[PDB]
Amino acid sequence: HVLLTTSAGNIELELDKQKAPVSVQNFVDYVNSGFYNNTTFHRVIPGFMIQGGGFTEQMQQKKPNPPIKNEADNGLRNTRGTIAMARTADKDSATSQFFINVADNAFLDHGQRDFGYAVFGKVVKGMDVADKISQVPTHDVGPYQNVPSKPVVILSAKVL
Amino acid sequence: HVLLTTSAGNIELELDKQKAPVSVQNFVDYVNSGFYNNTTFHRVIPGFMIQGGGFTEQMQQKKPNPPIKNEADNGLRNTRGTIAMARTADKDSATSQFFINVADNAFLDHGQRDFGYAVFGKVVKGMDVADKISQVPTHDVGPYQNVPSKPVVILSAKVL
Amino acid sequence: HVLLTTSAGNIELELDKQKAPVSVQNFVDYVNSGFYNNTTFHRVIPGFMIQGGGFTEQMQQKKPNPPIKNEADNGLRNTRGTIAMARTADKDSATSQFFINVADNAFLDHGQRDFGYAVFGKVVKGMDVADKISQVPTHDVGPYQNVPSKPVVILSAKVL
Amino acid sequence: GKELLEKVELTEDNASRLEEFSKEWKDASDKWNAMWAVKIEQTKDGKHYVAGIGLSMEDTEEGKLSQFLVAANRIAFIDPANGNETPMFVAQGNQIFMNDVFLKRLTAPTITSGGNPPAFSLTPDGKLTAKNADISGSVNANSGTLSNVTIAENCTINGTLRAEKIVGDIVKAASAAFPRQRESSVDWPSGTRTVTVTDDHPFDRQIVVLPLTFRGSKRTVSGRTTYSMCYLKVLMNGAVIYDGAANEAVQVFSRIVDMPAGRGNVILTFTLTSTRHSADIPPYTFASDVQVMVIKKQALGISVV
Amino acid sequence: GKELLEKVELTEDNASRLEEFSKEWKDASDKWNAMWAVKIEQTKDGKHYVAGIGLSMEDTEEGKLSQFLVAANRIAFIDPANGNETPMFVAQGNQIFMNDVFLKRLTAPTITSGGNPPAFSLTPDGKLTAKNADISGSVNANSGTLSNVTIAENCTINGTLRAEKIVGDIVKAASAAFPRQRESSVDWPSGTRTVTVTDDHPFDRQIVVLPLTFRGSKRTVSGRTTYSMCYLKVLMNGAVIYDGAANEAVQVFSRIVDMPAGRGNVILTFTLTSTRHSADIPPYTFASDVQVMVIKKQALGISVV
Amino acid sequence: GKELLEKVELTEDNASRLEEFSKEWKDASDKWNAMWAVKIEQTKDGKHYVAGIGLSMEDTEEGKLSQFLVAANRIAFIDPANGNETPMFVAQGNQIFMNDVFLKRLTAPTITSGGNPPAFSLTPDGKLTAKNADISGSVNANSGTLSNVTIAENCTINGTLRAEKIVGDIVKAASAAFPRQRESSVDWPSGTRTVTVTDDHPFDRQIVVLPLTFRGSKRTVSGRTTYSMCYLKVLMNGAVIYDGAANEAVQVFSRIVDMPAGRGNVILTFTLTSTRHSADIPPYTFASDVQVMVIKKQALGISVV
Repeated sequence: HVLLTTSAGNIELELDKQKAPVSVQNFVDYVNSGFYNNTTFHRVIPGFMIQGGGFTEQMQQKKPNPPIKNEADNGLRNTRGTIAMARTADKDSATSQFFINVADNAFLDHGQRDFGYAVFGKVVKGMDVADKISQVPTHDVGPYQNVPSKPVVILSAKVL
Repeated sequence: HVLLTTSAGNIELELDKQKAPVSVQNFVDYVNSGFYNNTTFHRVIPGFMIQGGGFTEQMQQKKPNPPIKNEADNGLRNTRGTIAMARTADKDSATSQFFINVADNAFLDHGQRDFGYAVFGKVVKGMDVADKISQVPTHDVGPYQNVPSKPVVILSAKVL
Repeated sequence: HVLLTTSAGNIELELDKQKAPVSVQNFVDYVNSGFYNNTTFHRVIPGFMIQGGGFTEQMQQKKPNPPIKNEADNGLRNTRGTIAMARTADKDSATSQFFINVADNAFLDHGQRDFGYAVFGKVVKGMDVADKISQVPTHDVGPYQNVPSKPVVILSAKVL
Repeated sequence: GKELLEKVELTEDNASRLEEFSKEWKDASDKWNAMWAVKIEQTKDGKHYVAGIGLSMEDTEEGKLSQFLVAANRIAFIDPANGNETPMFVAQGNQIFMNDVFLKRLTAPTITSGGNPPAFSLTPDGKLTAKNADISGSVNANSGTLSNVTIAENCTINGTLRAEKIVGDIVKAASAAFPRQRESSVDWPSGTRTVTVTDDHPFDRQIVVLPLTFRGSKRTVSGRTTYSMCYLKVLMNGAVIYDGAANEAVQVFSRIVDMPAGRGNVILTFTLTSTRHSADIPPYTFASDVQVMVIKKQALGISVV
Repeated sequence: GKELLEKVELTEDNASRLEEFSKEWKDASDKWNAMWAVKIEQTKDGKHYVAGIGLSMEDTEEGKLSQFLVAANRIAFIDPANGNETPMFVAQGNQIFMNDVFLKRLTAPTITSGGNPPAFSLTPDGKLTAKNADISGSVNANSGTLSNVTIAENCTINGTLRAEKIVGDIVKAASAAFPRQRESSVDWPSGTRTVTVTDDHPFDRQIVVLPLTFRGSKRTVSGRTTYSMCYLKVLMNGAVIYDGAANEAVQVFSRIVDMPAGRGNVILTFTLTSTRHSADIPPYTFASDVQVMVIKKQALGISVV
Repeated sequence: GKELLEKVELTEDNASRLEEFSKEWKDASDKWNAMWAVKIEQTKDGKHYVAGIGLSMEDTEEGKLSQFLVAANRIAFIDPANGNETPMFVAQGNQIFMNDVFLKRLTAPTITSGGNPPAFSLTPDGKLTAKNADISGSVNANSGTLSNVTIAENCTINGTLRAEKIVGDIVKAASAAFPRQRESSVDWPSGTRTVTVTDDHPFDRQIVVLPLTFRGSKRTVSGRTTYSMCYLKVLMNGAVIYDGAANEAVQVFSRIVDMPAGRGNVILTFTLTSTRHSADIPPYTFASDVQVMVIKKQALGISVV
C-alpha cells in the first residue's frame, strides 16, 4: 500500500502487483527512495485525469531511472480511480510520470502494436481528494497547458 | 406492410413506396423470398442507428442480388424511426443491408454528388422493440465493432 | 453607446473604446454614416454567436471601406455578450462584419501569430433580443449556411 | 609506284568518315544543348538531392534554377513489386486534393473549419471546439447549459428543487364562518356555506373537513324548558352525506370526502338552520367555521380499522 | 623524300584515331539511345515542368509519355542546410501512409470515419457529427436527450416538476368512525379503531390526530340524576398516552405523535366504552370520527411556548 | 604532280578536324561522366518508375542508388493549362508542413492530439474521444454526468425526486397544551401559549389553527348556581382576532391566518384565563391543546362562498 500525502489530503493506492510486476516494482522503487516528495500534479484536466510524478514545485523536471517496458496487455482497463503510467510517444518510454483516471477512459486501453497505457494501481481511499484536485483552475497556455494555477504538491509518499 | 418478427419483439414498417420504388421493390423481394429470415442486427450504436440484413447468427455474410441505384434524392430525411439502405463506399452499391435511425441523422441526408443514404421505410409500430435493441451491450473490437454480445435475431420476416 | 434597433427589439452596446481605439472608430463610422440600416444577421448558430453587418435584406453584400488592423491583443476575451470584429482568412482583413458571442468562445481569444478575433463591444441591454435571435430556424444549405429563414433585419442604428 | 594506290585513298575515306562523324555530332550536340533536365546538387556531406530544373549542359549557381515543378495530374506512386499505381492527386471540379488513400494518420494537428469565425477547431494540444455538433454517447459535462433536452426516467437527479416549481398543490386549505342572523342585540349562525373544489388535477385528492362543532341551548323558565335547536346539513353534489340535530349537547361533523381525478367539480354545501326558544326568544345556537383541506390522497402505508 | 615518309604516316595515324573515336561513339551513342529520363515540357509562358518519363533521345508529343511514377519507398525530402532526410511515406503492414511529421495543419477539410453509414463526420463548413463519442467539459445543448446521466448537486434545475413523481408522501390522511352498538331504536359509539402507520419513509414524520370530541349525557327523573359515561383510551404501541372520562361536558383528544424513521410501525388504538344511564336505559354518548394526518415533520421556523 | 598538291594536304586539314573533334569530345565526355541524374528503373511489366539518383553514365544494380531526395522548398505542382504554381510545403519556424490547399478530404483516418496520454482521439472506425471539448447543439447522451450545468425551463425532467431535496416546507405542524394551575387535587388550564412562525420562505403561507374547544362549568348548590368562566383571547402580532367567554356550553376557536412572504414573523398568542366557582371552589374549565399547521397557501381552484 502507498499513501501520497498531498496539500489536498491523503490518497491510499492499492498496487496491482500480480498483473504489472515490473511497473509496480519501478513505482515502489520511486516512492521508496523519496522521488515523488515535493512533486506537483502538473497536468489536471477535469473529466479526464490528473497527471503527476515528473515536475517539482517550480515546474522543473527531475532525473528519472532508465525507462520500463509497457505492460498494458495485463487486461486492466483505464477505469475511474485507476493509475496508469504516463509515457512519451515511444511505447516502452514510461519512466516516472503516472496519472489517475478521474472518469472511464476506454481509448487509453489496449495491449497490441497500439500499446495504450499500463494500469498498475487503484485509488482505494481519498477519491474525494482526487475529485477536489480534478476541479482546480488550470491556465498556463504556452509551454505546458492545464497546469494548476496554485500547484498541487505531494508533500510526501509513505509506502506500507 | 412488413412484419419483422425478431427475438426482441415485432417491428412494423410502412414502406414509402411512391418515393423510392426500386429500393422498396428490392427490399420487398428480399423480404418475400425469406432472405432476412435468421439474420442479425450486426451493428448497433445507441444514439445512432441499428444495422441489419447482411449477416447470419455465426457472423457470416449472405449472397445478395446485383445492387440498386441510390434514390436518396426522394426528399425523405433520416429522421428517427426511418429505414435507410446501408451501402459500401460506392454510391450505387446498396444491395441488402438496411438500418433504422434511432435518432435524427441530418448528416446522412442528401440528393447530390454526395448521395447520402436513401430512406425508404418507417417504423409505424414496435419502436419500443428498437429502443430495447439499441441499448444491448456491444463488444467485438477487431473485424466488426458494435456487434451485440448476444446477437438479436430476425426470426421471421412476414409481408402483407 | 449605440442602438441596433432590429425587428426582434433593441440591443444596447457599450463600446470598449480605450482598448480597441481604431476598431471602435471604424465601427462608430459605419454606424454613424447609415451603413448597418436594413442589414441582416446573416449567420446565426445557436450556442455559438450571431453574425451581422455585411449583407442586405436580399443576401446582397455591401461595399465596405478599406479594412482595419487586428487589435485582438487588447486582452478582452470572447465572453458571452461581447461583439468581436468578423474578418476573412487574412488576419488584418476585418472591415464591417461583426458578431455577438451568445456563449463563452475561448478558442476565438488570441493576441499572437494566430491573431484570433478582436472584441471591441459588449451588450449591456437587450441580451433577451440576442437570445430570441439566436434560436430562430436557419436553413440555407449551399452558398451560405445558418442563414435565418425569416431574415433578422437591423431597421436602424442610432448613436449616443 | 605501288604506294600511290592504297594509302593515298585513305585521305579520302578518312575525310568521308570525318564528314559522317561531323553530321552525327551536329545532330547529337544540338539536341544535348537544347535538353532540359532535373538538376542534381549536393550538400556539404555528399547527399545529391534534386534542386530544380535546368539546361542539362550548363552549371548555374544553385540559383536561377527554374524550380522543380511537376504537373500534378502526372505524378503517381508505385510499389515496384506488384506494379500497383496510385495517383498523388484527385481532381474535384478544378480543385486538386491529395489522394487520401494516404492521409491515414494525423498526430497533434491543428484543424479549423470553413467560416471565419470558425465553428470547428482542434488545437494540437487536444482542446476541441465544436459549436455546431451533433453528439451521441457518454457526456461528462463540467459546465454549460441544457436548453430543450428530454431528461429520461433513469437519469439520477441528485440535487434540490424549490417548493414552488411543483405543478400540483399537494395540500390546500379554505375556511368560512356561517352567516350570522341577528335581532335586538343577539346573533346566531344561520345560512349556507358552499365549498367548491375545481377538478383541475391529474391525481386523486381527499377533501378533509376538519371537525365542525355545532350545538343549540336549553332554557328553563318557571319550570318550562325551551330547546333552541341547531341543524347542520351537508350536501355533496346535492346528495345528503350528513344531517344533525343539536339541542344543548354538541354534535361534531368531520369527514374525508374522496375527489377522484376527471369526475368533475365537488361541491359541498353546509347549511345551518337555528330554531328560536319560543315565539319571542331569539335562538341561542353555536356553530364553528367551515375549515376544509384538499390533500394529494395517498392510500399506501396508513391503515385504519 | 621526307614528304612521302612523314605526312604519308599521317593518313594511317588519322585512320587509327578515327577507329578509336568510332569505338567511343558506338560505346556512348548506344548508352544515350537506351537511356530513359524524366522529360521536361513547357507551358506557353516559359515554365518548364516535369511532364513524365520518356526516352532521352526522343520527342513524343507531350502525349504517350509514360507518366511520372516514383517508387514511394525511395522518395524523401531534405533540408539542403543541415542534411536532415525525411521520408514521404511510412510503411504500415502493406499499407503506405504519408509521413505525418508534415500534415500538421488542416483548413476546412471533409473528414468521415470508416463504417458506411459513418459514425463520425466533419463537414467543411464546420458541422460536426460524432454519434459514437465520449466528451468531457463545457457542453451547451440546444436539443437532444439524456438517458443514464447523473445530474450533480451543483447543477441548477430551473424548471417545474409534477406533484406526482415525488417518492415521499409529504402529507397523508385517514379516518374512520367508532363502531356503534344499538338496542331498541337508539345507538351509541363503543369499540376500537386501530390506526397503523407503516415505517416506509426515509424522513421523520408527525402523526397529527385532529381534535376528537367525546361526551356522555345526564338525565334527571324524579330528582334522580343518571350519568351516562364516555371513556376514550388511546394507546401508542400499547403504551397509554390518553385516558378521558366525559359525563355531560365534552372532552377533546388531539395530539401530534412523532414518527421517527427506522423505529418501526406506529400503532394508535382508540378505544371507546359507553356506560348505560341505569340497568335498563341505554347509554347516550357521542364521539366524533378518528381523523389522522401524517406530515413530513419539519421542526424549523415554527416555535411554540 | 596534281595529286601531290590536291590529295596530300587533305591529311593536314583532316588532322586539324580530328584534333577539333578530340577537343569537343574531351569537353563533352568529362561533362557526361561527371553528371548526376534521376535514374529510371523498370518493373517486370515495362512500367519505368523513378528509383533514385545516380551517375548518368553508370548502371548500379537498383541497389546503392543514393535515394530520390528532393529539396522540400524547391518542389511545387503546376496546372500546365493556366500555369498556376502551388508549393508542396509551407515553412512555419523551422517546421515544414504540407501546403494544406490539398488535404481537403480525409476518409477513416486515425487522429490523435499532442499530450501523451492524448486528450483528443478519432479512431478509424469512427469512435471519437474529446475529453477537453467545448460542444454546442443536439447532445444525445446514453451515460455520463453533468457537474455545473444550468438545466433550462423548457427541458422536460421526466423522472422522480425525493420528498427531501425540496427547499420549502409545503406543510408544517406544531402543538402545545395550556399550562395547568392546580390546587388541592384538581387542575384547570390557565396560562399563555405563543406560536411564532419565522418569515423564512419565498411564498405566501396560511397558518391553519385546527379547532380549539374550550368550556367552563355550572354547579347548583342549595338553589345557587355558580358559573366557572373560561376566556380565550388570541392575539396576532398584538392585535385581538378572537375573544371568547364559555360558561358551560363549549366555544370553538379556529382560523386560517394568512402569512405573506417578506412581511416578518407572525406571532399568535393564545391566552386562556379561568375564573373560580366562588371564593373557595376552584374553577372547573376545559381547553383543548393548541394545534397549528402552516401550509403553502394555494388560492386557486378551492372556492368558498
